[PDB]
Amino acid sequence: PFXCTWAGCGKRFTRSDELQRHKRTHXGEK
Ligand SMILES: [Zn+2]
Repeated sequence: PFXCTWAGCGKRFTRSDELQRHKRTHXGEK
């Protein structure tokens, strides 16, 4: 799976593109 390895985070998604959806809350430019 694809896991969000963000500081203070750690969520796992079966789609790199829900992963990149979630990564939304951390990211602005990306
Ligand atoms: Zn995250």
